[PDB]
Amino acid sequence: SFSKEESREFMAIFPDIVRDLTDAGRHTDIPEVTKRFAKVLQYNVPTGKKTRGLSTVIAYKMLEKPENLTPENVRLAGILGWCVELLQASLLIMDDLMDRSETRRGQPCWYRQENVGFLAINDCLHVESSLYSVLRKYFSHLPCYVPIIELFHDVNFKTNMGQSLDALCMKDGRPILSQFTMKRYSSIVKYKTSYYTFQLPVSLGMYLADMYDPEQHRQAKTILMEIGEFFQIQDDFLDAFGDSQVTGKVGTDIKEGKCSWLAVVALQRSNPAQRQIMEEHYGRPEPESTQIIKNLYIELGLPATFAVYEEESFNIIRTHIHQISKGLPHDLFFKIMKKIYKRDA
Amino acid sequence: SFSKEESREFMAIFPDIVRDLTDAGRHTDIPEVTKRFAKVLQYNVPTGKKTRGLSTVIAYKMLEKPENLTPENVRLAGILGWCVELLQASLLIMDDLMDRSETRRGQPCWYRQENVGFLAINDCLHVESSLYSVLRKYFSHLPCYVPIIELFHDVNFKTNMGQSLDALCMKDGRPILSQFTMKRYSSIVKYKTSYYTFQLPVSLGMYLADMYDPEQHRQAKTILMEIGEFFQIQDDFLDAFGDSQVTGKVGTDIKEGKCSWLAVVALQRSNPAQRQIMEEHYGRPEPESTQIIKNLYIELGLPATFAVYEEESFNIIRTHIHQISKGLPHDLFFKIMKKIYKRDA
Ligand SMILES: O=P(O)(O)C(O)(Cn1ccnc1)P(=O)(O)O
Ligand SMILES: O=P(O)(O)C(O)(Cn1ccnc1)P(=O)(O)O
Ligand SMILES: C=C(C)CCOP(=O)(O)OP(=O)(O)O
Ligand SMILES: C=C(C)CCOP(=O)(O)OP(=O)(O)O
Ligand SMILES: [Mg+2]
Ligand SMILES: [Mg+2]
Ligand SMILES: [Mg+2]
Ligand SMILES: [Mg+2]
Ligand SMILES: [Mg+2]
Ligand SMILES: [Mg+2]
Repeated sequence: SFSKEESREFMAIFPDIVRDLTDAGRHTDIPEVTKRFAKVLQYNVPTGKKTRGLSTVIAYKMLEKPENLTPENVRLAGILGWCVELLQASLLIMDDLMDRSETRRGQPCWYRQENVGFLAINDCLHVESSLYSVLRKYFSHLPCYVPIIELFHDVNFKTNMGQSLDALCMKDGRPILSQFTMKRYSSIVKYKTSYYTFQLPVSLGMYLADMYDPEQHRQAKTILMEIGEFFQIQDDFLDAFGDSQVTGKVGTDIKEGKCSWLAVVALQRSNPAQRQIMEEHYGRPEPESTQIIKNLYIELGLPATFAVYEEESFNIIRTHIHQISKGLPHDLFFKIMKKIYKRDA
Repeated sequence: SFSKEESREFMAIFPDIVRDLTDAGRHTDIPEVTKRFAKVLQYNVPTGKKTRGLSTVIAYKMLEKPENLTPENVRLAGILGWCVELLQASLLIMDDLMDRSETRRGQPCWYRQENVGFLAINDCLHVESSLYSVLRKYFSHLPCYVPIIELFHDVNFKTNMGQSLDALCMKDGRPILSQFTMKRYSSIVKYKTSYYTFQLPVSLGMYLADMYDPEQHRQAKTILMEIGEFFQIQDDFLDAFGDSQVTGKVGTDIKEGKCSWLAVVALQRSNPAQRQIMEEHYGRPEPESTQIIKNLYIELGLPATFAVYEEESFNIIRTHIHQISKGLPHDLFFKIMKKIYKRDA
């Protein structure tokens, strides 16, 4: 899975989605806006790695009865995966505005383009609303239609709650370091990342396979939230220690005063002098201050701590998969974990 | 219609909407965020005129069979009206960021308030998503559920297209005055205002009354698009000439270079010297340029021009209402026009 041919099949759907949203004989009185929206979609939607959309297809293929897999049902699963990518695209447009970011996917953040600015808020809302038009076109005659619409709206609401908890790291221009606990961290990640990134693809595949039992969705959730916590911890590590040419994004968490995994572990490990460095220099726009924090992270050994976590967490999650209900395919969870951890074994 | 008793009935539902979204035994691990969202709702949702929500109820009462007007079905119509008010609240949060506005509904705009700022961007999305949670709680077992959610999806998408066309007034910091025609103006207002403000309340009332005839919906739409353009022309007059203590908002259209009705009519009426004033001073950040344009609008007699237009258009719209058939109650459309004609807020 996550093969070159699966990517080919998935990518082939995107031009049809753009046609559905911008050139299907609708809104023929406002071609200026529809032609612009095609450019919004081209810049912002297909420019990532598509792990969430591809995972929606893989989940469906592993949950559906083999006999029921047809080219037509697999294409439906691919359309659902593009609906997840429309949600991702929307969330990153708004996130980059909120985080004052420079680059995304190796190009300027959308809001930084000429004649965009705060119009990016509208483009964010427009890209998310688009997915419900796609759902109506392709799924309106199936039993899974309403549960899928409701899952997208509920996951959006949850993601908004997580984005708000993430944003509340700062008050009056200074970080609330005494509240930067691992408990707070885990709550932020659950809501701002794990539901939409990991739960949504798998629950979509379950619904398209006519699996409505809330206990099956809950058994999946326990594993998927553990994978999501690693995924966001890795993101946080790379914000400070990654190469922006490889990640496609310039880090901002130290300047923005975020309750990142690095900040939480730094506060756990700091002696009183190091805690005073955090108090003085964390969450400041001055470049000296951001470099002083990075130097503290190096002094505290946080890169080795992250490398240990990447190894240990893989093995803990693999053990937990073994304990999932016999009713769910254990190999779906192993495949997701292997892709996220960039391991074949 | 728009009576004290109808207002009391409608406001009585608001505390239950807040409870539904923030205190219904959900998300009990993140009370910081749920308590803050209760404040977001309190500030941003209920302090406007509530004409859209009240119109949803009036439409339902005038479309349903009298024998079916139970406490419970009238309450459902009020809940649908609050869902339109949630959509409105979401749009205004974003709009005030995009328009760089100072006040809304008599208070500083949400994004300007202490420790809000760019958090207002997530709050806008969160308020929008919340209306679908309310629809799910109350409507999910009723035949109107899918038509209602599909209508909200479609109206959202159309509103985003209008907000985009509205924003394309300026390119590289100068207004595209050669393109400020009445044809452009009518297209902008149809999409950014008329669908969500007038079509949505009346179509919701129809759906709750189990009225699905595509031809009845189309005849209501035709008149409601005329009403929406009239209403937006009034809004544009208030931006330049309203009393901000009565309207609750300080105008920005001249500074933001908007294709307002006043700008379109100023370009139609201007001599060559007056056109050069528009070219030089429209859509500038400098207070002195905006005052030059306001003074041009005064000298052109745009207040009296608006007054004559509003009276002429009220009479044309009422002539068109008299021509409505398809079993639609003329008095619903007359009551909407009576409520807005000659408004100062
Ligand atoms: O660090 P963030 O949460 O802002 C991020 O991971 C985006 N995001 C937003 C919600 N969940 C994740 P990115 O580093 O891509 O800017
Ligand atoms: O003039 P706008 O369109 O920005 C406005 O009417 C808001 N709006 C946004 C879309 N439709 C209407 P407001 O004057 O309330 O700021
Ligand atoms: C939740 C996080 C870490 C946001 C970035 O997600 P990805 O790294 O999957 O981004 P794209 O491939 O879509 O660019
Ligand atoms: C579409 C428009 C003109 C936006 C403002 O609507 P209202 O003037 O109805 O504002 P509130 O009563 O909701 O504050
Ligand atoms: Mg970010
Ligand atoms: Mg962020
Ligand atoms: Mg990050
Ligand atoms: Mg505005
Ligand atoms: Mg506006
Ligand atoms: Mg206005």
